[PDB]
Amino acid sequence: ADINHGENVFTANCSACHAGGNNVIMPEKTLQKDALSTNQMNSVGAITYQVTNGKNAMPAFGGRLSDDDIEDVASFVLSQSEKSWN
Ligand code: HEM
Repeated sequence: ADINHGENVFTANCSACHAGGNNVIMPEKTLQKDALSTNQMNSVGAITYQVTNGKNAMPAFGGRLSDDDIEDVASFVLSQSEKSWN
C-alpha cells in the first residue's frame, strides 16, 4: 500500500471526524489500537469494509474513493494506530 497517499486520502475525507485518531460523533470509537481491537476493526479488511460501506452514523465512501484509495487509507490508519497517532 501507499501510506503517503493514504495520509492524503485521510486529510481529504476523514480528518473532519477523526483528526488525531479521535472520533467526533462517537468519542469511544477511536482509531487507537484498543478501541479498534474491541470493535473487530484492527485489520485492513475490516477498515476497508467500513470505509466502503459505512457503518451506523459513519457515511460510506465506496462511491467517492477508488479501491486503491481505500486500501491506502486503511493502511495509513493502522500505521498511525501503531504510533498512537503521535
Ligand atoms: C475516511 C475515509 C474515514 C476513515 C478511514 C474512517 C475510519 C473509521 C474506523 C477505522 C472506525 C472504527 C473505529 C472503532 O474504534 O471502532 C470508524 C468509526 C466511525 N467513524 Fe469513521 N472513518 C472515516 C470517515 C468518517 C467521517 C468523515 C465521519 C464523520 C462524519 C466518521 C464517523 C465515524 C463514526 C460515527 C464511527 C463509529 C461507527 C459505529 O460503530 O457506530 N468517519 N471510522
